[PDB]
Amino acid sequence: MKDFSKDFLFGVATASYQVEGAYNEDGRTMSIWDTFSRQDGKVYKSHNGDVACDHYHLYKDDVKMMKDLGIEAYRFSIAWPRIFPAKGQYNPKGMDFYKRLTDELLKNDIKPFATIYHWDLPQWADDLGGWLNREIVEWYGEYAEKLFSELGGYIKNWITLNEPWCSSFLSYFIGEHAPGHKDLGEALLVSHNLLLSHGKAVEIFRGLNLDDSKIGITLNLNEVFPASDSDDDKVAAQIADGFQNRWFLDPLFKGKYPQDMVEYFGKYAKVDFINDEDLKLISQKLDFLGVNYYTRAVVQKGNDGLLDAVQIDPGNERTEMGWEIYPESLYNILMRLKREYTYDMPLYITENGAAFNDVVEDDGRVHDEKRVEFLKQHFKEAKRFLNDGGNLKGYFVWSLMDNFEWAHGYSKRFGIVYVDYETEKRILKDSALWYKDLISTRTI
Ligand code: NA
Ligand code: NA
Ligand code: NA
Repeated sequence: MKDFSKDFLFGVATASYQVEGAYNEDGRTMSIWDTFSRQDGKVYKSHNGDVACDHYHLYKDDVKMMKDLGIEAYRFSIAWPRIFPAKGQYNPKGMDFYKRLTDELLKNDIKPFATIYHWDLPQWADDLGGWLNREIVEWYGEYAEKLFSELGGYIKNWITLNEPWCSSFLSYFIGEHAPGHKDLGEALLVSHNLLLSHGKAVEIFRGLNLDDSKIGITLNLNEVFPASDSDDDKVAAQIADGFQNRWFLDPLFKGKYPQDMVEYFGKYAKVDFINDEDLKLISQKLDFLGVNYYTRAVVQKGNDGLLDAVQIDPGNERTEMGWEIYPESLYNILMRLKREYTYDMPLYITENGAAFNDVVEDDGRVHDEKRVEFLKQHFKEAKRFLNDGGNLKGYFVWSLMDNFEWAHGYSKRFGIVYVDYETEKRILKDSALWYKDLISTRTI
């Protein structure tokens, strides 16, 4: 009796700038994150993805590594600056890498899930305004259409955007991520142009009518808890919940922005980008939703720079990210989507994982027992989601290997495989061996 069906997809995930390296090889030009990493202080210790895990050169070994673990699906992102290193200038050599990457995956029985945009916007695009420029909808559409045309016979599962909350609010309001702006109004406009660009790709994808091929989007979602019973903390929680979750779930799946947040934001910034025709493109029917889940937020009333909600530390065990380990919110979010937003639409966990202080023992092993127990606890919640009727199709662990964790640089290790960056040596962590056994047995 299986807890995960034979059709269930046990997978792992990466992103192009986090693992590839070869940042200027074969015609790749800079992305906003190459640029951001070279601005003083914007990435911890001035780390950058010049080399990363060198997955661009080592991909055959990395696919062979995944085969030997039993991995059934691999979620990766395609580097826009590799494909169009300049506006209107296609680079065949860049496509060739994803063609041979994909071919190696298929020969090794691994199903490719390709993320179209995972934050590595071409610098030429940002120099024209980037996501603040409404014309990015066409540039993104042409980019997506090129991928569908050249790879659509071999990649059958497509994700338009990874975590637009990060590309918008974290990049243009908080400013921790590239391009690092700090203007709420720009963040709101960016969030709309991202969703509109996603809708353009979906429209193009449907026009092509490719056989047995599916499209969706990936959202990082949390569950928000008020710190107290008070009405002021409940209001703070509604703000945080709409800030993180509802601002993207409502337009995608209801066809409108959450009206309370339209009202709230409207006291501080312009919200005049909303209109009916844009929202119809944004709310097109998807084949699946990918969920990125890591932690919950406990908020109380106040304002410390962001909005009118202050996140607090409730006092339980956290990862090296400072993120609380709270597995039950994974079930609560999945069930909330089933009840209020996605109904019986296929759902995927496109990212879940944890960063811990991994050390290689003198015998060559990594005993990351905290990561093993982390993943055990969350797969148990996925198993409970399935038992209660949830349409969960797969689970992508973040990450296959230690990589470049954005503004943290290489200081945070998410992999089930350890990477010694001086030698690029890969070392299976105990969590990888645990994952391999979970895939073989399919019971937890
Ligand atoms: Na890189
Ligand atoms: Na740098
Ligand atoms: Na949909």
